[PDB]
Amino acid sequence: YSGRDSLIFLVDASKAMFESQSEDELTPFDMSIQCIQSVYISKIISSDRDLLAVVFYGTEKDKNSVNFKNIYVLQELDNPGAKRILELDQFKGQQGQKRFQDMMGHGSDYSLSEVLWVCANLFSDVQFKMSHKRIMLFTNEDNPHGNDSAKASRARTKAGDLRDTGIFLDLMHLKKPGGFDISLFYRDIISIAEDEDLRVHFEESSKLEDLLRKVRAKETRKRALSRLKLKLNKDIVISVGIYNLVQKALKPPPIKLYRETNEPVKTKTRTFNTSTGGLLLPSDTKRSQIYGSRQIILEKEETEELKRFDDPGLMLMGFKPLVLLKKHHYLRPSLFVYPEESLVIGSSTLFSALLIKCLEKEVAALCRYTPRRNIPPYFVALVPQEEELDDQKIQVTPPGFQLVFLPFADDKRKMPFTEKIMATPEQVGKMKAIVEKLRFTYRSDSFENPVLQQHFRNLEALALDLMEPEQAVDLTLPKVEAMNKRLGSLVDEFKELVYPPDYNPEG
Amino acid sequence: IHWPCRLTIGSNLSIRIAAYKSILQERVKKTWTVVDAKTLKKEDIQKETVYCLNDDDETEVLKEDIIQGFRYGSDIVPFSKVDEEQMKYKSEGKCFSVLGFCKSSQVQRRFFMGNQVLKVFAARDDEAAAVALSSLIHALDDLDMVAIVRYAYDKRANPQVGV
Amino acid sequence: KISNIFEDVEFCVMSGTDSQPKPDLENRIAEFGGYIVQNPGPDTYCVIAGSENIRVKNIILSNKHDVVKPAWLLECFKTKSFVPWQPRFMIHMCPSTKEHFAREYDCYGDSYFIDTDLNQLKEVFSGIKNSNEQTPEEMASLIADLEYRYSWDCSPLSMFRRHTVYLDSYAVINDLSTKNEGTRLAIKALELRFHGAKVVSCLAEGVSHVIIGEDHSRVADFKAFRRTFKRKFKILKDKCELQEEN
DNA sequence: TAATAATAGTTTTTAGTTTATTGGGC
DNA sequence: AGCTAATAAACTAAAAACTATTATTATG
Repeated sequence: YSGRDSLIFLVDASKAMFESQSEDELTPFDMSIQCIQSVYISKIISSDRDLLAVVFYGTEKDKNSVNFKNIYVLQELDNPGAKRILELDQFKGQQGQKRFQDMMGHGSDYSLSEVLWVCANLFSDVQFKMSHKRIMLFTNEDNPHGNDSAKASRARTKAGDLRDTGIFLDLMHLKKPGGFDISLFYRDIISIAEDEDLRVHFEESSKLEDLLRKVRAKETRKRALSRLKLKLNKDIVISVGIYNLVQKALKPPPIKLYRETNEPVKTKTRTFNTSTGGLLLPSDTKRSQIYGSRQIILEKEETEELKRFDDPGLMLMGFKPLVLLKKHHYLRPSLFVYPEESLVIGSSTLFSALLIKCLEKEVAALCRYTPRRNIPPYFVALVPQEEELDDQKIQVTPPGFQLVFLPFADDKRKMPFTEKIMATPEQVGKMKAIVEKLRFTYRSDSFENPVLQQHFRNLEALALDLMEPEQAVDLTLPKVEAMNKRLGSLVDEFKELVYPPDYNPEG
Repeated sequence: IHWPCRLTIGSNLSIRIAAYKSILQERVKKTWTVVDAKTLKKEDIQKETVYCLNDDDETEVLKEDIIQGFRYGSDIVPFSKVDEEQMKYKSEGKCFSVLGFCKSSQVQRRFFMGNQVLKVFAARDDEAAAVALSSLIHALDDLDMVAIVRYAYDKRANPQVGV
Repeated sequence: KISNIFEDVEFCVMSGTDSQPKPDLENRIAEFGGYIVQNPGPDTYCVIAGSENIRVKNIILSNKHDVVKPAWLLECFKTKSFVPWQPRFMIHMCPSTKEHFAREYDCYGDSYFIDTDLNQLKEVFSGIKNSNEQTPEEMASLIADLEYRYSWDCSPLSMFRRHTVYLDSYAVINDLSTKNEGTRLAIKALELRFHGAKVVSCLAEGVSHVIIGEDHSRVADFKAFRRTFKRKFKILKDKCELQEEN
């Protein structure tokens, strides 16, 4: 865990945010609010347990507790909800903006120091462990608070103060026809870990394209599967963390709730004497398995100890070259092992030495693995995956041992096999050409389950109670027309090459 | 048992195929039956589940009187089953198609999902399909490519992808 | 409470999102004692639908309940009593309700035992889309049947659109692909559109009406064509052109 | 006279049960 | 022209991890 995330959005309640160079372009307030909607939807599906708030500045009215003028808070730091989405969308649009300007003011003098006070106080309100005091704001101009030198000085003083307090903030470039005026008033006063300010950005060219994009995932935090241990012989033991860099996600379980109250009704379940109508007890339980006629009775710890073979841990078997593993031999999704000094101190040194040595030897680690108590231990192989970096020196692959599992004899399922049949080499060349026609470079993040996407689409659609639900796009459908036009007549050429001209492959 | 299907390529190629689960995880097929502690019978043993009111009450809620729902951020959306079943993703029945081709080294063993290994041949009594698959095997071996394929067990299963 | 009739009957108040929001409408329903249920049950008589929702779309799909617009319930509350279920708040309904409406009403809002008025007839007519795909001769025949059968021969306007008159509108005969200007043919062509008495501009054996147009020089052509038929052309003695059918 | 040390309180996977499930049959 | 079996999916309980706190003893 080690902290949580929270963002607060700041919108200039002025008239510059309520115009457009051309009607094809929305107002700054318009694309800001729609990007806010997209961000909130993403947070709900991704990390709904975070904190989000909305505050406005420059408006005529105000709502902050300290009651600084022009400082109207809209929403406080809370887990996002569809109600907030509705509150935002009631003013999102070419007329909802007018509704907002009617029921709410816009355009007045203020001090950025005041909004910084308000946001700092809002930070003070939250109490859970917190890690990312990210602040987001939206405008296309900087100099209005540089107009008053005293206002500029106090604003930059408070900005330095909040930077000292660990607060991090980010601004979106908005389309100002005369240029946002980078480097004039903000990047010297705002918090940046890097400098790319080169163009005063007459347009809104910054990272809205990423933010408006909707993501659909869960992004489970880095949680150690176990600090399980490797028993070398009987006493040489090291502490290593267990991880799964891939973990099959699935649709969240439903919650059974009422009809007219919609309340999730608790469901107590028990067992009673059917022959009597009385009541039975968990102690009054006996499991049976009848093979033919004889009935055999087993109990709780009776069924437990049959699963008992050894203590949960890793028991080294030996070493074998990596090549001696058949690729088609697969059991289930692989695991990953990372060292740790939390329990066994110096175990990281041993892990590094083993990784380097076995990488030199090109050998695999054979070991007996017991996940937890009362489980049959299974043999596994630890292939050393070296940490690989990129042009950005980011870990495209972390260091450690990828944990692949070794199937047993029962796993092997033989099938009715046939003889070996060969093919003419010219047909093989035709296949090579046809493959080259439709070849491409695979990338892992280029594909996704459309079924869960459609599930989400429906979920937020009924949440947003529109006329129609959003339609997900299947990225797993082949481009049949594109592939066919890309191949040409080679398809039918090989069809007559191999398949009989009179007999189609269809029966 | 085989999986009698037809691998589809584009809109003009189809090969009758039979898939065998070459690797299957061992698992007992004999469940444990709770019988009485005195009569050693399951006849006097069966569950009693009660949907007693979660609120300040204890009234059981009937099966039809209770529906499902799903957590949505800070709230839970009421949900039926007819709604989802008429707005679920509709898979196109039992099918299996190829999607693309890439180098074998483009993928690693650490991205192998599922719990079974499928060894697939053509359907029985199609020797032309046998020659076609043999040519496919030879060409794939020579080029060292790997075929990206889309799987779908049937209408009621979840379509997915594979290599 | 206000009216016990609205009580004892379950109502699926699920879309009160109208100009009047949901909560105040539900409060008024409670004030009348109307039974409120969030999800549509078998005992629920009808489902309350205001604005449209995807849930409402599924309700349309679920042929189990009757979709009710807020107008009907608002009028019920104003009248303190149930408003008859004529289709103007209706979207989707049970097959039992389908038979009920087919009994108490026709295939439209017209009733079988309640005399029609301006409002219901106008609503029925405006509800149906434009359906002009038949031939103009079919129009003429059907309107003539309506006039003669129903003693409807009281139309103030009848020149040339509707039934049974003849009049030449072209100086050149048997060649109607060209129009002659600088004469009164254009005026007659204009008159042959609006008021109504079927247009005939071709010479055949099926004409028995003797009419002289606005041009007095066409009488020579009329007499030339008179010998071709058995009919004899007679000198002509509202129509505002001084024509006689005899 | 008063600080520290095993402890349960949440998720979170995960590993058995349950079910409605197309094919042949003749 | 009548007949039904593996089965992934769903549904459970169950077990661990990972925080978050505290009944205890020196000790005056």
